[PDB]
Amino acid sequence: GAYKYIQELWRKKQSDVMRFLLRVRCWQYRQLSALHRAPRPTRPDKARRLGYKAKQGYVIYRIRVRR
Amino acid sequence: KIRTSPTFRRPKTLRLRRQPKYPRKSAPRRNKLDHYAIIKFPLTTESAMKKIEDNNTLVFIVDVKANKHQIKQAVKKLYDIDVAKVNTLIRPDGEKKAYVRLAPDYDALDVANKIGII
Amino acid sequence: RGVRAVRPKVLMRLSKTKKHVSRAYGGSMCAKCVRDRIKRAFLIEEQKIVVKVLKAQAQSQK
Amino acid sequence: VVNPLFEKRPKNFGIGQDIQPKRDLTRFVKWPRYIRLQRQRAILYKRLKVPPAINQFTQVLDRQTATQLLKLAHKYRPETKQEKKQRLLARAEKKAAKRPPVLRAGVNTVTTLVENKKAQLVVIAHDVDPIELVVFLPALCRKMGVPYCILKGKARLCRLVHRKTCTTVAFTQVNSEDKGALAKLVEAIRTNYNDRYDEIRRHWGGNVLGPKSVARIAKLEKAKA
Amino acid sequence: GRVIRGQRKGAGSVFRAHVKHRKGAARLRAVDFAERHGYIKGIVKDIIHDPGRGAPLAKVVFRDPYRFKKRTELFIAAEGIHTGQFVYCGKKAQLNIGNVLPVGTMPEGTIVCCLEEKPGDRGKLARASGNYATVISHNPETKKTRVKLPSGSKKVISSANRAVVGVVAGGGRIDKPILKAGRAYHKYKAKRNCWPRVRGVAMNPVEHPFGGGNHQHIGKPSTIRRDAPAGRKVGLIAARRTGRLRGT
RNA sequence: GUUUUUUCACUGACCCGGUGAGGCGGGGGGGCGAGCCGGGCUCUCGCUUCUGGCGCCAAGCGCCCGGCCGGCCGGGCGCGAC
Repeated sequence: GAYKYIQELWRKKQSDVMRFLLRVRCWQYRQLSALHRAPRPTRPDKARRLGYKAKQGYVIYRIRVRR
Repeated sequence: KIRTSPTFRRPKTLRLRRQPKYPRKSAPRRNKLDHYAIIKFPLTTESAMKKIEDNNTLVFIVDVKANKHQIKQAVKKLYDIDVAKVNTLIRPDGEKKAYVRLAPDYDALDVANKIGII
Repeated sequence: RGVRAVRPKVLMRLSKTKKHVSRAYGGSMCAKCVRDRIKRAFLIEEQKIVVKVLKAQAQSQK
Repeated sequence: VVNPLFEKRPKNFGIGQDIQPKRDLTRFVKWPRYIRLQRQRAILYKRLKVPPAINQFTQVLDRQTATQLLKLAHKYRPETKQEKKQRLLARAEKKAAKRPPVLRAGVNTVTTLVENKKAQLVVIAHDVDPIELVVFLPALCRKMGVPYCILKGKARLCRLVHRKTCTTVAFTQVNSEDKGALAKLVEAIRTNYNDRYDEIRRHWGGNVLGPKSVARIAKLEKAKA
Repeated sequence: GRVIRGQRKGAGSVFRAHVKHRKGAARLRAVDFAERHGYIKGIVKDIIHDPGRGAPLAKVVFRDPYRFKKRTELFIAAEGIHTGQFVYCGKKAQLNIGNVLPVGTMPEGTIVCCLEEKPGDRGKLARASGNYATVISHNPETKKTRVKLPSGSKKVISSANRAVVGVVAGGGRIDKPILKAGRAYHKYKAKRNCWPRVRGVAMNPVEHPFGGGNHQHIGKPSTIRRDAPAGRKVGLIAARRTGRLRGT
């Protein structure tokens, strides 16, 4: 399954592949409001683990916290 | 389509009306301020019997949430008469008093006898 | 001149002729500054033609 | 015949002569914060050095071969909800009184049968939003000797299946008649993705400066020589 | 224990500026196409008095290049501007007084005022009464200009920025003695609550670091550390030298 | 090569300023001087400065299109405004 490949790719955050995506999305996330609704999980994989079954009534909000 | 304005403005999107599957409340709440509940009682005061026999009016105590319009259409329907004008004050007691000046084609003293005051 | 000196919400009641004088810029501008601007409108618009005709007759010798 | 009152009255749109005409300002509109965002997101893919794992998705199977594959995939589409009931009806008529070869949809079904090696041809989409779903798959099909191509439109690829979008589409089985045409996709694709993959791993994307910044560079180099 | 008056100043409330009868923001005109390529003509409607400002302003009315409307501007009036004078603003406008054009397109030793410190900020420097900035020298490569500010400190300025030609009007008002405390009361009543200046040595030792004592003295050195905290930072703030100024 | 480092400058985060985000950057074609013999290049320009008027909602020119009876009674699109 693809999820195990996404799981172990998401552990290589220091890689050129993920350092591009964790930076270019982090730009996109600053331009949005501090609390807004995401249309889907950013990580389809990680949301599977924590209980997000992709059916109607399940919601995902992308909120930022000042560091 | 060409951009004349350097402003972006939200387009006039379509909005539909309320087409509800059920009315929220079942029935309309009836008018509890009737023609009857809007005129409490007339004043049989010496000052008011003067006003009936001198100025050709009737002096009523009215519900505090009544207009001069609501009194006129109450006095017209309750006493088969017509009203020239209405003048309303709220008393120090808190109740509203209406100086209901009748149209001069009616004797207020002959209709004060009809409502049944002596 | 020719306009009623009255509190400005009364002007609804006043007839049209009480609020202006019968002229170009009537009840808006004075007669003096109109007829000096009939001159200023003219002598500028003439001076445009004076440099318009000179423009081609300063070009045409080259 | 020419009515002589009709005068040609041209307007002088010089600086401080006449009013400016209501001309086109499509590129001077203060856009909404979402329209502004999605454009200067597309700039960061062309400014910032895109890694060859992410860049390789830009290398797409062209118009001349895309229509050849979509019409071949049109033969083997998985059926719709309306046709499903009509076959399941036939099981009940035999009850009271084999599956054809199809496409495989989604990253999870496809990737299982690339190591298992049932995939004869895999079709990647180029614009899958969380890209990591597919990033590994161009290499995963390479090592398992599976022909992979990349299409433009995850929606038009997701229109082969009867859904909105689909990430990946894999060919497992095809009929003997359309077997020939399936091999002639692979004959063109494997030479253009799998066999030149050592070059795809080297091909970084972006790092192309602004057209009015490359214009700056192309005016200084004209000056010094 | 008490906060010093200076700290109460920043808090606001009673030391906020009196901008009731202050007449508009005394800005420049905004940079558009006819500031940056050629010029646009405008008339001075009326020279006007702005309370809290020594220099008079000018309601300058420019016809709009895009809409049929007509625009009105409040300029820090150059000395010698009059009503019904044509003020020009752009790259190709002539080098006469009360006539804004970029600092790039004027010679060295040019007297300007309402000078922009950055291109587009719409007129910040040298815009108090009787003040002028001299255009010292140009740098066509890098596109920058040295400009001597009214203090007498040359700033390198980006040459794409604008300044109306001439000294600011109301020039030489600080020549006249404020004869009486009444004239000072009335001056600062148009500005903010700053006037009746109680010296720190007169104050008690809880309100101000110079206060207290049986005699009325400072006691500690009046010259203070730049790094000092608020409440303490009082007297001669980071005095390089001090006392009676001998030399230049 | 790899890494460190120093100075020049890059933009793309980040910051600033202005605007009703109204003409930015390159190219092309019409003025202007300079240069070999009608042709061509490295450049320059882009219309408003004697006056305390006036200007917007297009003239012009093309282009298509619907009756009564090639002729009259009305609409659209392109430039003008690359």
